Amino acid sequence: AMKITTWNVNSLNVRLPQVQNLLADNPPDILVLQELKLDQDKFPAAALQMMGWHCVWSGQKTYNGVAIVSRSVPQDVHFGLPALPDDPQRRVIAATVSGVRVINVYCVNGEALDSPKFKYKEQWFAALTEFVRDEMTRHGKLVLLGDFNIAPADADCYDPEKWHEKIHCSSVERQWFQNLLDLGLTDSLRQVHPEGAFYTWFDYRGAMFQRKLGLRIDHILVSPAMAAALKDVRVDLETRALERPSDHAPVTAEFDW
DNA sequence: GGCTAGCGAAGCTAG
Repeated sequence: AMKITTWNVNSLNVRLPQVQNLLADNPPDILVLQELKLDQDKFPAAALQMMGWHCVWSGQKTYNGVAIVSRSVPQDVHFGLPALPDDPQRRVIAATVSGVRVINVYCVNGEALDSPKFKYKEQWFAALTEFVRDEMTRHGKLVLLGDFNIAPADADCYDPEKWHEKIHCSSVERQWFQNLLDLGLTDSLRQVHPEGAFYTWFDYRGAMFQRKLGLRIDHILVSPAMAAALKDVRVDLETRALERPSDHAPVTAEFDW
């Protein structure tokens, strides 16, 4: 049995009490975080270590930031993407926890399709694809998870016509997501729930969460051996409903052996 | 768009 959770916290300094409540009440074996928004030396390691968790993280000031939190020691920690060595943005950290290779990604948002950040998103997803491909030659049990900032299909967007060829929903972004699936990875939540709306992000503006209008952009992609052990995937909307929430909801995948 | 958070002390960027 194994329980893994991904959560974009949108600044861990703000969301730390909710992260700790998440770890005490129904704990996962592994919790990965995105957008820590704090430098390498500002991570709250002591607060999480005192509760019995091992922490590895990659941080920078103000932006980005990724972390892996587990009860067992995370081994062979890799930082970044080898095909993109000069990129200072801290978006990728990978470690092996209990025989499972965990790759935590805070994928590039892109801002808009005509934004220079969209070409950066293009290069970045190309660099990510080569990294996961090389990693998958070594680890039969592998999980690529995090904030992909890509809604895979129209069932993952509350208004597909309004979002036609818009950021997160464009057909080229959906090809990049498909390029990751073509490595042998499974959209774990669509294997459990082939149909229905399972949005993970709700815009802060216009009370979009109360209207239940959002996107599914936080995913858990698993290798064939992990897919055969998959039993459930859920989106935790209770946490999204808390006072002063993150705009993302946590996603938890459960495996058995 | 019409929040939120960071930086820093005011509006900007970024999400």
